[PDB]
Amino acid sequence: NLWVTVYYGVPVWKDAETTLFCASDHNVWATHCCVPTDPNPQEIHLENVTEEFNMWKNNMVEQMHEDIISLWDQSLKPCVKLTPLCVTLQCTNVTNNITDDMRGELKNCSFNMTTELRDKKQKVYSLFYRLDVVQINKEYRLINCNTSAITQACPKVSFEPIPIHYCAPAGFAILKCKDKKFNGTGPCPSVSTVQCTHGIKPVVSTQLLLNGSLAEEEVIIRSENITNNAKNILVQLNTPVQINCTRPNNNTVKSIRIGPGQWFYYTGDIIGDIRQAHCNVSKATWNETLGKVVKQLRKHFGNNTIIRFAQSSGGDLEVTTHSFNCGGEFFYCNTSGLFNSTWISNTSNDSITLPCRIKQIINMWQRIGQAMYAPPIQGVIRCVSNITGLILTRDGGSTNSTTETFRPGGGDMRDNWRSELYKYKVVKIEPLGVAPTRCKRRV
Amino acid sequence: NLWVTVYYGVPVWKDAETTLFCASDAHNVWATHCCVPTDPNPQEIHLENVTEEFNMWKNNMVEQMHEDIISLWDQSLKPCVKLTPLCVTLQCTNVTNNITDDMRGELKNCSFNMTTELRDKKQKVYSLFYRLDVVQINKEYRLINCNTSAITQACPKVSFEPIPIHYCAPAGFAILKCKDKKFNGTGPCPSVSTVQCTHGIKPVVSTQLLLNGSLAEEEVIIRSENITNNAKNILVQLNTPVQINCTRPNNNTVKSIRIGPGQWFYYTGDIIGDIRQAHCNVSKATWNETLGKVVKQLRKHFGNNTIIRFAQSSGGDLEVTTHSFNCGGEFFYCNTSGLFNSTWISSNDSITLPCRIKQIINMWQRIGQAMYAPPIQGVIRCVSNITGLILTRDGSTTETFRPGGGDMRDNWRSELYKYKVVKIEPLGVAPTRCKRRV
Amino acid sequence: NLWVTVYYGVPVWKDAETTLFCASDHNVWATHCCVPTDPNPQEIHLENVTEEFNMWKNNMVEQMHEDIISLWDQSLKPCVKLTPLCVTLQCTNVTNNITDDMRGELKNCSFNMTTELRDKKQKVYSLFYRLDVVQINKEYRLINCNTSAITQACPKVSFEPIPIHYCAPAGFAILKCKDKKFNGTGPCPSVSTVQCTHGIKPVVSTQLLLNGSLAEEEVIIRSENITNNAKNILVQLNTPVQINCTRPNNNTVKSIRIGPGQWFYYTGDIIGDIRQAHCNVSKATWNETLGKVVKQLRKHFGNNTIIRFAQSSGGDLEVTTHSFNCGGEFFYCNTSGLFNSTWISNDSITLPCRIKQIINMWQRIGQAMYAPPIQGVIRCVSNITGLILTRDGSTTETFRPGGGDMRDNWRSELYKYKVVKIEPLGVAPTRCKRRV
Amino acid sequence: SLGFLGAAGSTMGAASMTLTVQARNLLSHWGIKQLQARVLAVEHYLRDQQLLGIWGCSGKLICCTNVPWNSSWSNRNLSEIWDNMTWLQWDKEISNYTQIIYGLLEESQNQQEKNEQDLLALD
Amino acid sequence: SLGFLGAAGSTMGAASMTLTVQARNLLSHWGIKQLQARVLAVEHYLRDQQLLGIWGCSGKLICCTNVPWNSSWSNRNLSEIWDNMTWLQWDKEISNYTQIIYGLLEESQNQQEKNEQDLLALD
Amino acid sequence: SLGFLGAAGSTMGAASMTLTVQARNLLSHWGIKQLQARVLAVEHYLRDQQLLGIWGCSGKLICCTNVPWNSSWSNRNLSEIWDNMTWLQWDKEISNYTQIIYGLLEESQNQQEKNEQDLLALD
Ligand SMILES: *[C@@H]1O[C@H](CO)[C@@H](O[C@@H]2O[C@H](CO)[C@@H](O[C@@H]3O[C@H](CO[C@H]4O[C@H](CO)[C@@H](O)[C@H](O)[C@@H]4O)[C@@H](O)[C@H](O[C@H]4O[C@H](CO)[C@@H](O)[C@H](O)[C@@H]4O)[C@@H]3O)[C@H](O)[C@H]2NC(C)=O)[C@H](O)[C@H]1NC(C)=O
Ligand SMILES: *[C@@H]1O[C@H](CO)[C@@H](O[C@@H]2O[C@H](CO)[C@@H](O[C@@H]3O[C@H](CO[C@H]4O[C@H](CO)[C@@H](O)[C@H](O)[C@@H]4O)[C@@H](O)[C@H](O[C@H]4O[C@H](CO)[C@@H](O)[C@H](O)[C@@H]4O)[C@@H]3O)[C@H](O)[C@H]2NC(C)=O)[C@H](O)[C@H]1NC(C)=O
Ligand SMILES: *[C@@H]1O[C@H](CO)[C@@H](O[C@@H]2O[C@H](CO)[C@@H](O)[C@H](O)[C@H]2NC(C)=O)[C@H](O)[C@H]1NC(C)=O
Ligand SMILES: *[C@@H]1O[C@H](CO)[C@@H](O[C@@H]2O[C@H](CO)[C@@H](O)[C@H](O)[C@H]2NC(C)=O)[C@H](O)[C@H]1NC(C)=O
Ligand SMILES: *[C@@H]1O[C@H](CO)[C@@H](O[C@@H]2O[C@H](CO)[C@@H](O)[C@H](O)[C@H]2NC(C)=O)[C@H](O)[C@H]1NC(C)=O
Ligand SMILES: *[C@@H]1O[C@H](CO)[C@@H](O[C@@H]2O[C@H](CO)[C@@H](O)[C@H](O)[C@H]2NC(C)=O)[C@H](O)[C@H]1NC(C)=O
Ligand SMILES: *[C@@H]1O[C@H](CO)[C@@H](O[C@@H]2O[C@H](CO)[C@@H](O)[C@H](O)[C@H]2NC(C)=O)[C@H](O)[C@H]1NC(C)=O
Ligand SMILES: *[C@@H]1O[C@H](CO)[C@@H](O[C@@H]2O[C@H](CO)[C@@H](O)[C@H](O)[C@H]2NC(C)=O)[C@H](O)[C@H]1NC(C)=O
Ligand SMILES: *[C@@H]1O[C@H](CO)[C@@H](O)[C@H](O)[C@H]1NC(C)=O
Ligand SMILES: *[C@@H]1O[C@H](CO)[C@@H](O)[C@H](O)[C@H]1NC(C)=O
Ligand SMILES: *[C@@H]1O[C@H](CO)[C@@H](O)[C@H](O)[C@H]1NC(C)=O
Ligand SMILES: *[C@@H]1O[C@H](CO)[C@@H](O)[C@H](O)[C@H]1NC(C)=O
Ligand SMILES: *[C@@H]1O[C@H](CO)[C@@H](O)[C@H](O)[C@H]1NC(C)=O
Repeated sequence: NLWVTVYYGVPVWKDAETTLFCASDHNVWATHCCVPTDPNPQEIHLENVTEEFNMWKNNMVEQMHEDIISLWDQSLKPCVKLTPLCVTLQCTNVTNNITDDMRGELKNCSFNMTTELRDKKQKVYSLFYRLDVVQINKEYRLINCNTSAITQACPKVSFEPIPIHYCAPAGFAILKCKDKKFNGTGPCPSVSTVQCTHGIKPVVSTQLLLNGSLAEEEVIIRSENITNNAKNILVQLNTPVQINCTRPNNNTVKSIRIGPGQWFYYTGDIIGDIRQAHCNVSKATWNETLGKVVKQLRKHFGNNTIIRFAQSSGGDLEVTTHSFNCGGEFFYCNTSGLFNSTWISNTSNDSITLPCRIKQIINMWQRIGQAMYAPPIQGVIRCVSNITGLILTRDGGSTNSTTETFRPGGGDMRDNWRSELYKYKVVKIEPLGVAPTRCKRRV
Repeated sequence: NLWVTVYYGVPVWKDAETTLFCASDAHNVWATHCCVPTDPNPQEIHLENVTEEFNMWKNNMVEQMHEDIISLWDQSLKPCVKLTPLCVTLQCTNVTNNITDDMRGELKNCSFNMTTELRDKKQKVYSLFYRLDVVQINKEYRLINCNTSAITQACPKVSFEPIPIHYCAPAGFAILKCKDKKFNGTGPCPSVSTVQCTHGIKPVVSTQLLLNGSLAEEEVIIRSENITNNAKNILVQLNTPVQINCTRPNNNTVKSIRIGPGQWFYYTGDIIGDIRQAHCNVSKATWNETLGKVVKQLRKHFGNNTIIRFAQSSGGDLEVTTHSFNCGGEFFYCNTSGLFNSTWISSNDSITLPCRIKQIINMWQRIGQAMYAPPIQGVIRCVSNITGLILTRDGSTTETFRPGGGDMRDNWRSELYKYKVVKIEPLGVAPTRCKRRV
Repeated sequence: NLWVTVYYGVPVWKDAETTLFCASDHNVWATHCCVPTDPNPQEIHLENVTEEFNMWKNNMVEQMHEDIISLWDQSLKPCVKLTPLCVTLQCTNVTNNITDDMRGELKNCSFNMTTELRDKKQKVYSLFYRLDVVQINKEYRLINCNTSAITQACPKVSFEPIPIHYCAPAGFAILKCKDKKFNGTGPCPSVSTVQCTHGIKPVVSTQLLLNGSLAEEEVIIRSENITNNAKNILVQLNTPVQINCTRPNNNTVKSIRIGPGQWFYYTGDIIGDIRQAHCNVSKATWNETLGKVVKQLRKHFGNNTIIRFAQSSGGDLEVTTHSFNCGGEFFYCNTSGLFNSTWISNDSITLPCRIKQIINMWQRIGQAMYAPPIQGVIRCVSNITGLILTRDGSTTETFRPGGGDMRDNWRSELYKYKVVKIEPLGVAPTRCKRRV
Repeated sequence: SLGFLGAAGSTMGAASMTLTVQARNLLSHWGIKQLQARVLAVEHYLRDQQLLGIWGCSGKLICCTNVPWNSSWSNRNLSEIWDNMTWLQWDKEISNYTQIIYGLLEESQNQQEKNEQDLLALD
Repeated sequence: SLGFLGAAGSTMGAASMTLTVQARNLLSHWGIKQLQARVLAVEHYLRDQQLLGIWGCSGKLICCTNVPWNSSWSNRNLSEIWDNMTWLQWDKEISNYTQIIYGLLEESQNQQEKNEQDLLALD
Repeated sequence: SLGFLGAAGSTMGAASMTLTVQARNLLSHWGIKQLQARVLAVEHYLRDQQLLGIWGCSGKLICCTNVPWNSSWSNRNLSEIWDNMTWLQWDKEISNYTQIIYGLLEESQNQQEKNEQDLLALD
């Protein structure tokens, strides 16, 4: 009675992986390589479509990670190679205009540097932070001398994140989850289709996520497996917490040639008092923020469980401190004042000051062999940013006791991406299909 | 009572920007092995009753030619020796043993400590330099590029001689050519034709006069974007070549030293015979006829009662103020004040232009990328055709014109003005009396 | 009253040249760069199809040559450049543990090398194999100092040949010759179609072909023009000859830092007696194998003709000896002991071997590789699956080991394959007209 | 005016009226990633077009054929398939049998290419 | 033959007879510029073929449709359009309304296909 | 069945029953070689499809046309051509007339389209 009928243009799809390209809208995200965005993007709501999403198996995150690494390397590749700099340094402490915190923190080094002419040498003196310099035996070397070569970042290229929109190729589409309070691993009752993602700023940080999206309704706790003590917890905040970071010291930047066409930048001197870099977090706002986080953690851990916050257990600064790029400088802030409380049964203009260290020799993305020198920046630096989420680890104490402990985590950049790319998945469009009908083909 | 009918294969087009590829034909820096040789039989289709508008001043074929030339130039040097060991203190004295006044103080004799094949050994060598490449430090000199760039030696086996390049449109595109002998580069062209590839264009690099290009068929043609605006250059296409003979009379002996494993540096060792300046010869009468023709055409835009005066360039880099070109592989900088010194009012006698020579070349007006042109052994003579001029008009009853130039895109426009690229749009619609039967 | 009828999907092909890609199922051949292959490749037998093959005009060979060289270079690009080593060396002989065979073979060289800090120098003392060191006039330099730069091969990358499968693009097909006793030039009565070739191991060797395919039934002698003394003869064996190659010396490998994260590897010392490297084959197996070769040569040159074998007449070590990569070391073995005989109508043969660390592969100039020494003692076991012979330019023919052109090793495996393009569209007459 | 895939989730008999909307949007080192993506869009498009070609459905969004429907693949009623169901659900229910059906569609068209040629020869 | 664009400048009537010539000349870091040129030519070809397919004009150079001509778009006499004007001129005059006509063509074909399916089901 | 090109060597008649076997396999610095391979396959595929389209054989495997067969191309009996010869042999035999035949096919279809347009306008 019934016959096979072939249809083309059928609105169906399959989970799929493909390569996405950037659309943008003097940086390290090749925004000049990217195409421009669509001024009028078309978001189509799909009525009566329930789609299952899994943010932990989302390969968009893996593709973003790789793209960021490659873009980074390409922007650095053509810049000055500071191999003439791995020399014996003669260093003493800065004692003039020093406060108590900056005691032995900053060092005054001198060395024999090359010049344009192969035949000549110059004696250069620069200030360095103690984190960049390691003692040889007053004889010091830079920390990278026994593991890597240094490339000076180009002074003309910024490190300020520029939103990146990822776009699917024709034949593919990106499904977006609009379900508020979506925990990122589950069926999503309300979805829409987009061709490009919203603009995601590739902000790099460790313990606290900065300048991301806010939760629509309430703090959202997400993890790959909540009962697994080995997993990280991503917390998306409902309201931002404003954090004010600064390096008060007025740096005078000097530049010399170290070979034909090769300019090296260094801190020459500091004008006035030498003080420690720091970040200020409103005390009241931070206290409200944690109370909200605790109420939500209890949905998984119970009322009878005490929720305790504690500082990181230890390791390299890159995993024990809050790292970020502020004004182009690299800060390592100790967030102990933010995670030092016990909440039992959920129990002005004050502020929390976090001391920060400054480091010029940078080893990003947890790689070995590619090290960067961050030129110093002339003048005084201040930046203001939003804390939009936290990364926490868990010591599973409640198994044996009444108290559970959470500590700042992070350090794996993929988890910072997952923060924004949890609403999206890539699907392939499959326009062909068949179904029985009453229709037959005349011969 | 009419119906919509769809036609595919409709002979229409739209102006469009696309990427062209080179075909050229069947070692040299132009990397013609990177092009796909074209069909020995070209085709050209005259389009009868078609008038189309051309605008040579807004033509992206020029921009592509520029970018590809810069790119190949740089690619050619990638595998060549980097002469970083030469940025040393040089201890120099004057070359005075066999000099005429023509080059008094121009050549220098420099000694220095050069690297060798082994890391632990040095050698003392000496070589001759042309002054323009060497600057005083405080008898202590350094090469001109030491405080701005590295120098890559051009590979001695690779020729700089221009090879005609044919630029071809991708399928779906076509190149329209203007056949109007009097066309000045802008506006409607009453007679056009279609080609897939351009004629071969030689990427000749020169700064004031245009060498080895196309000649105009009937009259001297003055072309400009806006002739009124003295901020613009004027391109002049000639009806006769003016033959120019250029030479470096000195017989140079070239030596080579090892500077590192697998690497060597080439330099002038000595000069055989007397030392005289390089120069170019232009027949006076031919030049005077040619210039008079230029003046007549200029009067058509400035008035019959306006005096036209020619003058030498007032200032700028040597690359801009002199006529710079590559002769036999050497880089000459010729003073053209002998050609542009005349006021025009309503028997083997030649003009001689002295020329200086440089070895450290910074091309395409860039900074940070210098090339060392190795010397060529022997005596050099080259003969070329002046096919056009680049002139600049100054800001009364007299107008003044001076040699202009410095922007390479102008040399290209002089060959590419005849062409524009269009996209073919084969799908069209028109009313007919044909109703589909269903 | 016949009309042209157009057929699409017609089983017709033309000889063609296209780009082939690899599908190869920490290694120099970068198999991670190849696509994964078909777990169970298909083959279609073309019953009643005879096709011509010509192995000497097979451009698959030329592409394999280019791919192999490019892969080689790509693996060396990211490795340390050993330019600080091109110094004057102060060298003495290693005479402490020599048998008479090793007298003057190894040298103990001392030099001032750079270190992590630009400011400091270190004294280094390493052992060299002589062939890599040339006297300057006890002052020596490394052989490559006047012509090339040295790149140290990365210690983490294996040179072991791994099978590479070549695959045609859609629209193309590879025909395979299944005939036994096929010499590579002419009609092949039994053919089949495949999309990918079998895997071919890119084995580099110079006189004997190692680890290739064996002839199905008998020794096959192939050449472009057998009567032309300018051509090489490729002999495929139907039985392997097993060869055991050893470097008996126990090397202790040392390393130093020469720059910012850069390190150099070298032999520090040797434990126990030093002996020359050598290779063993059984005399009987070799004599049977050679006799089979002689019989087939006799078919081509005539009966009651003397067939003589002789050692290579001269040239560079790379062509006068049998070179190969054994465990990562580069051996240069003297095959005169295999090819010293005249043929007319438990006990092994030992071949002395030399070792080099500075390698100029693919007959190139300016790009030289330094092979890090390998710690310990090395033994390799491999199969001789063919020979490369030349014929000396009377009543006696003389054959000598040949080689030096890598294309010949490739041809010995690719002779069975041909690339064609598919031409699916065509016409023929038939009694059919189109209704109007 | 639902937009691309705006009909997804809608009844199969309703969604089938917007096929044009999806069909017209199928053709819609850093430059290599773009170049590869452009190539894939073309390859996927052409593979589907080739199937329509060999099945005799070239140039049509809706194509009826002469392969009968087998109750084995599905024994659902038309009022249960074309109504009270969407295309995503249908695709899952008969996913197994897709390869079988495609093989039959090809066999049928090849037989009808031959039958047509024979009739013309007889004319 | 007048050559590839030789018909340009002739009247629309005259030029309609050379469509084969123009149609057959479509489709026929340095390696990237060459690949981009090749990919682009393919994409443009396919995009136009897709429109013809959607409109029901599949594999044809000239197609009559069921969309009536609107005098609003142009009210020229057919003798003027076909005997005085060339295609370049025509296209400029109706550069506007191109997307109206295309939208109507897509709609007309969709309706025709639906109606054919119903007749076949009834028969 | 026989598999790809398994019909080579079979008679033309027998081989013609496997056309879909071959048709489905026509379509399906380092990474550039891979792109070139993909692009080239597409270009060849499309050029053949374009040509069939021009001839009025779009979407068909066996397309009858109205160009008569000339004895100057080949004067064999049909039984010889279809029962004894294979396609490889046939292709060699008439290689010299390929372009002639193709030119005639393009001309014939252009005339057929003109005739259809006039008849519809006359109705
Ligand atoms: C979270 O998001 C916030 C924004 O919402 C980010 O904060 C911004 O950070 C950038 C980069 O540090 C700031 O931009 C810089 O401002 C300097 C100060 O001058 C400003 O104000 C004067 C007076 O009104 C204006 O005249 C001037 O134009 C500026 O608007 C400038 O001196 C800087 O320019 C110099 O450096 C750049 C380096 O890229 C060079 O390209 C320039 O040529 C020049 O040499 C620069 O413009 C910006 O002002 C901050 N915004 C706010 C609101 O404070 C946070 O950084 C981000 N968080 C994280 C972790 O990234
Ligand atoms: C405008 O156009 C003219 C051409 O009309 C250009 O002038 C030519 O310039 C090239 C160099 O760039 C000259 O080429 C050289 O000629 C030397 C002499 O050639 C004679 O002898 C050879 C046989 O040995 C004959 O075949 C030839 O016809 C002559 O009788 C050669 O010795 C040179 O070869 C050597 O140097 C090159 C360097 O690249 C190496 O590659 C070679 O292997 C070899 O070592 C070379 O061929 C040419 O002769 C000039 N022609 C004329 C008529 O003068 C102008 O330069 C051009 N204008 C501009 C601005 O570019
Ligand atoms: C996010 O929310 C979903 C929905 O409540 C949780 O999904 C449940 O997971 C368990 C364990 O695998 C299953 O047995 C249930 O059937 C799932 N529920 C539903 C409705 O399907 C998910 O585990 C939550 N994730 C986190 C990290 O909390
Ligand atoms: C972070 O810095 C901002 C300024 O950039 C502070 O906001 C100001 O607070 C004063 C309070 O007297 C108001 O008068 C200003 O109008 C505010 N300025 C702006 C732009 O809002 C903020 O309080 C600081 N926060 C912390 C934690 O230090
Ligand atoms: C050619 O250049 C002249 C000079 O810039 C242009 O004329 C000027 O036009 C502006 C208005 O845009 C007036 O304010 C100036 O006073 C004019 N100057 C002179 C000398 O006339 C002229 O329009 C340009 N022509 C073209 C075709 O570009
Ligand atoms: C440039 O050189 C050419 C020769 O290369 C000169 O042409 C010669 O002119 C003289 C004039 O008496 C004749 O005797 C020669 O026979 C000519 N030679 C040729 C090749 O025909 C030309 O005059 C020179 N021009 C200038 C101004 O230097
Ligand atoms: C390989 O075998 C082919 C035959 O399959 C030999 O080719 C013949 O060579 C003779 C002598 O030149 C010719 O007269 C025949 O006409 C050739 N036959 C064919 C089919 O081409 C070839 O010489 C052999 N080559 C070797 C090295 O053994
Ligand atoms: C999503 O489901 C709802 C509920 O079935 C659909 O709403 C019905 O639509 C039909 C057709 O327009 C109306 O006749 C009914 O009266 C509607 N039902 C109700 C309760 O209002 C809706 O159309 C579906 N969405 C999509 C995109 O198909
Ligand atoms: C620098 O300060 C540290 C503080 O612990 C002290 O031990 C060290 O001796 C000081 N060095 C100099 C040169 O004053
Ligand atoms: C800092 O240096 C200034 C001179 O520039 C001097 O007047 C001042 O007293 C110093 N302050 C301290 C704390 O050393
Ligand atoms: C933090 O908030 C809780 C209520 O959520 C309140 O009981 C507690 O006193 C607050 N702590 C501070 C320091 O304000
Ligand atoms: C190392 O350098 C010194 C000079 O500083 C020299 O006397 C000595 O011979 C050199 N040693 C070697 C092994 O080259
Ligand atoms: C150009 O117009 C003339 C009439 O003046 C006509 O004869 C000729 O055929 C036209 N050319 C073309 C290409 O149609």
